Formats: sequence, C-alpha cells, structure tokens
Amino acid sequence: AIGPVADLTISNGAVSPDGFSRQAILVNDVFPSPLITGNKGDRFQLNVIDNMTNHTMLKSTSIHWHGFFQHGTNWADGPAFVNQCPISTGHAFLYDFQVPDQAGTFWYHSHLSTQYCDGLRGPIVVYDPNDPHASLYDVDDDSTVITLADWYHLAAKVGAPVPTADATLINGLGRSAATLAADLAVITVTKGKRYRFRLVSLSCDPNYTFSIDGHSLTVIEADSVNLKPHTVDSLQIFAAQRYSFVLNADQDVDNYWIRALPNSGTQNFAGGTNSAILRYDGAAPVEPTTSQTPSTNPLVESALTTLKGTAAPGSPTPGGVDLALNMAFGFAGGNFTINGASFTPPTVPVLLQILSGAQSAADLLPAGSVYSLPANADIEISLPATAAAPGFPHPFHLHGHVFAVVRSAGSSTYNYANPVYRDVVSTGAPGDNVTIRFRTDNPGPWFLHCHIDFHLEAGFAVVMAEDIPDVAATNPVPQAWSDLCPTYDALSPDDQ
Ligand SMILES: *[C@@H]1O[C@H](CO)[C@@H](O[C@@H]2O[C@H](CO)[C@@H](O)[C@H](O)[C@H]2NC(C)=O)[C@H](O)[C@H]1NC(C)=O
Ligand SMILES: *[C@@H]1O[C@H](CO)[C@@H](O[C@@H]2O[C@H](CO)[C@@H](O)[C@H](O)[C@H]2NC(C)=O)[C@H](O)[C@H]1NC(C)=O
Ligand SMILES: [Cu+2]
Ligand SMILES: [Cu+2]
Ligand SMILES: [Cu+2]
Ligand SMILES: [Cu+2]
Repeated sequence: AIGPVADLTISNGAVSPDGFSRQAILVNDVFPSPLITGNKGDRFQLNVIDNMTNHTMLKSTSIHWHGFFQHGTNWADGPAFVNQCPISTGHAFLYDFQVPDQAGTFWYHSHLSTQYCDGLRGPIVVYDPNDPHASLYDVDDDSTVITLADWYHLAAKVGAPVPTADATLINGLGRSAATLAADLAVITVTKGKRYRFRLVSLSCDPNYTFSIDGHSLTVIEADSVNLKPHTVDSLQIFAAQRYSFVLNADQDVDNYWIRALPNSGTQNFAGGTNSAILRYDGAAPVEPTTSQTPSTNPLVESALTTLKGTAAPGSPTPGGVDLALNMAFGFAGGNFTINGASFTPPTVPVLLQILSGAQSAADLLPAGSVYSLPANADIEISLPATAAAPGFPHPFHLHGHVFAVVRSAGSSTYNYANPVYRDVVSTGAPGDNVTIRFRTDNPGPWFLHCHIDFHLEAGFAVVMAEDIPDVAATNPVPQAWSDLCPTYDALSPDDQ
C-alpha cells in the first residue's frame, strides 16, 4: 500500500500490540511497520528518514530488503558494517535499486544489531502481472498478507541476551498470559472465493507451526521462488521465511482459528494466545470454537520443488562444483563461532574495505570471518547441525542470492535434479547436514548468517566476498552512501 517510491520515517513511540504498553520503533508513525509493494522489474526508491531519539533501542539505523538480489547495488543491501555504515539520527538516506527477474513476497527490517526486534520490520510484496499462478486465486491484495512476529515486553537490549517471547503477533496483534482479552487479528474471506495468502515471518527467534482449522493450504511460493503447487494441512516457517498459499474458502460460513505455535515460550493456545481469526463474511463477530485436528500432511521441505523443476548448479555428486566449503559451528565465551571465528562488526564496512583496495579474504576484517568466492562459478556450502551451537534449529540466510537446498533438515538424501530453491533454510538438529548450492552471479560482499537475531548479535555469521576484483566496477556508489561513514563515525557513543 505504499511504494515503490516512498519516504519511510523512523521514530520512537509507545505501542501495545498485545495490550501491554512499551516503547518501540514506529515507521511512518505506525506499528507494525507498513506494507510496501511494487511490481516485477520496478525501481524502488525508499528514502529512510531517521528521527529516532532512543539510544537503548539505537538512534542509528540501516535497512535490509530481504530477498532482493541488489545486483549492481550491493551498497543498498542494508547490513551494518558489511554494506554501509548506519544512517545517523537527524539524517536521511535513499535506497535506490531495481528488482529485475524477481516477484513474490519479501520483507524489510533493520539490519543494525538486534534493532528489528524492537519493531522496525514490515512485509513487501512484488506482484508479477504475468504470475504463472495468477489463475489459482481470485484475491491477492493488502488484506491477504499475513505476518507472524515474536513480541517481548522488555526491549532487545533490556531483557536477557536470548529472551523468551511474551506473545506471538499475527498481523501485529496477539495475546500474552496476562492480556487474555487483548484484540485478535481478523482475516476476512467470502465463501466461494480463493485467496493467495502471503505468509511472512518477521520473527527475531522462534519458528512457528502454522495451520488453519478446517482448511488445507496449497503452497505455491517459497522465499520469492515459484513452486509446483503442493497442498499441506500445516507448515513450519522459520524466521525470515515466506510462503504463499492458496486457501479455497469453501467451508461452512463460520469463524475458524488461525494457529501459529512457536517452538519456545508459550506452547499451547489457551485463552486464544498464538492465534488469530479466519472469519467468513456473514459469521458472528466472535472467537472461533473450532478444534485443531492432528496434522497428517505437514509441509516437508524435501518434497517441495520449483515450478520450472530447475536442477541445482553443478554436477550431481558431493563436491561437484568449483568451490565447496563446510561451516563448522561452535560456541565459547558467550560467542558463536563458524570455523573457529566469531563475527564482530568491523569499524570500516566490508564493502568500503574492498573499495579502498583490500584484495583477499586475508586482508578483510573481521579476520577469519570472510571467504573469497570466484567469479561466475558454482558453489556448495554444507552447514552441519551440532549441539555445540545451542538454540538449534538455526535458520541461515544468504544475502544477494537464491540457493538450491540440495539436502534439507530431517532428510538423509541429496537432490541435485529438482530441489526447492529459497533464501533462508533451517540447518536442523544434530545429525543433519543441510547443504546448499548457488551461482556467483553477483559481485559484492554478502552476509551468510543465522537469522535468529540474538545469535547474529553473538557472532553467528560469515561474509562471502564474491568476485572481489569486480566489486568496485559493478557497484558504483552514490555520494550519499560515501557520506554515511564520516557522519556515523563523528557521533559520540551515546548518540549511536
Ligand atoms: C528507550 O527505550 C527503552 C526500551 O524500550 C525504554 O526502556 C524502558 O525503561 C523503563 C524505565 O526504566 C522500564 O520500566 C521499561 O521496562 C523499559 N521498556 C522496555 C520495553 O524494555 C525507555 O523508557 C525508552 N526511553 C524513553 C525516554 O522513552
Ligand atoms: C557435511 O557434509 C560435508 C560435505 O560433504 C562433509 O565435509 C566433507 O567430508 C568429507 C569426508 O571427510 C571430506 O572428504 C570432504 O573434504 C569434506 N568437504 C568439505 C567441503 O569440507 C562434512 O563432513 C559433513 N558433516 C557431517 C556431520 O555429516
Ligand atoms: Cu532478513
Ligand atoms: Cu537478507
Ligand atoms: Cu541461530
Ligand atoms: Cu542478514
């Protein structure tokens, strides 16, 4: 409902999405943050005007447009101290980029520290006027976007380092243990119509097992990649993932519970927690009293495939690529490690280090955390789960790319012929060996990290410095970008 050219003014104020009042982050004076839309191929010009005054939730900011490749615009990707210095308070900064060849469901969020958990995070839809699945539904609009989010009554830097959520929010509304009469979100449908619901996880931490009483869900898109339609009666969505599903509203006129069970915190639906309302036109304005039936056809990621049936890059055998890397997870001194290194943000953003003459992974900071990738090549990365990295299952995200999930969590098999492609994948439980492949078609430094935001904060990330020799020529930067670091570095600490 705004975009693709729009101002996004960021400020602080009180919100009460679960009927408990707390300070948080507002975007264009609202919470939850507003939906942005455009069409396939559009240029997006989003002018981020930072007016925040609260240092505990951070006065500075930086925005990632999650799922967008940013080819030629690596300076606009978002991550603080990888692709830019943060925008300073009392300043604005224009993200100006295009989205060739992409359409689906995305989202934006702060990518500075754990700031998005304090409320800067909203959905984005990029519509396809020739969507291959358009004929499966009648309604696809602002009222078919469903967000899931975790909410905490203490701020990200006020509560525990890995806190437990006080409420799940669905479209920005939900109940906690103490606010059992708080307003629930309502999603309205008309009997006889078919809906493209675009489900996006804005979570900082928990994954949700999502279902709607009485209704099956036909999944047709995962993380902005078109799928062959695949009907399920429930699905598990990890932080930062998206699915589109068609719901055919062909049940009796009634209210039905929409359920989103987290894997930690309150794990039941007593008093309508973890829930929202699917309301048919004509039904009474009351809560559902429908019953959950056991899921006997849950989404299984290894059973999903792309609409085109695209092979994984490379040849069908392990190590069948130009470069194979394994990421060994661990945890010590309160920090996560990958291959023995913990990510600390460097003071010079990784992109600026490359523009300033850094040539190799060994040159780039932080030391031990940066991997050089060859240009125009195929890559395979395995991310084996281990109890040495507490808080599994960890959902890893690769910026600047979609990847083929050749091996999924909970599966023993490898699929090179027709695997799902996506951009956030659960790395599963000890014994799994989640393995992805992608092509280096996009020069620039790109983050690869756990999307549980509290774990990224604790160092659980690396940077893929893809095609270093071509980064500068491929990504010419605007002078407003070049002015971010001197403005930020001049702040005193209390103004950060
Ligand atoms: C800045 O934001 C923080 C975090 O939201 C606010 O922190 C609150 O601090 C009070 C007073 O100490 C506590 O009782 C609350 O529990 C805190 N809230 C949260 C959500 O953790 C702080 O009040 C904000 N500053 C201003 C001026 O509003
Ligand atoms: C996860 O899979 C990776 C990739 O197959 C395994 O690492 C390979 O292990 C074999 C057997 O030691 C070596 O020959 C290769 O050199 C390794 N490849 C890389 C790129 O390092 C890894 O051992 C698997 N981990 C688990 C727990 O199954
Ligand atoms: Cu993200
Ligand atoms: Cu991302
Ligand atoms: Cu994690
Ligand atoms: Cu990221």
